[PDB]
Amino acid sequence: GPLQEEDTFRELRIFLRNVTHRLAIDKRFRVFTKPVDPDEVPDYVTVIKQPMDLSSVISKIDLHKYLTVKDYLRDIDLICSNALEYNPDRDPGDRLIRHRACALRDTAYAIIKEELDEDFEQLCEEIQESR
Repeated sequence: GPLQEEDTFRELRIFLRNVTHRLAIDKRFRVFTKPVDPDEVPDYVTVIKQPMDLSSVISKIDLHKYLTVKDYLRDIDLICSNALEYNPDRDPGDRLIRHRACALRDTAYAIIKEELDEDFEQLCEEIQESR
């Protein structure tokens, strides 16, 4: 019973680790693989209320914080929305970060759309809703 449910969440974790690995090895996304350095960017922690990066995503998968795909994608979305907030200007440095941050998001959504069975996603939801 709960043994079947544990199997479902373990499969979700394996799937999410694989998606996240494919994001993290993409050279476009290197700046999103680690948390910000407070020395390099002192005001980041004050401007961005919910910092998120791919190392933190891996930590949360292993802590069992993602019981659904939607919960995982909320944090992926945070990676892109944080970059849009922190680097909003027209200069090429800001535009490049925004372009990469939301290509990361788009790539994650596209992998899930192509490879995640919708019925598996739905089962994760209905298990979590019964908790």
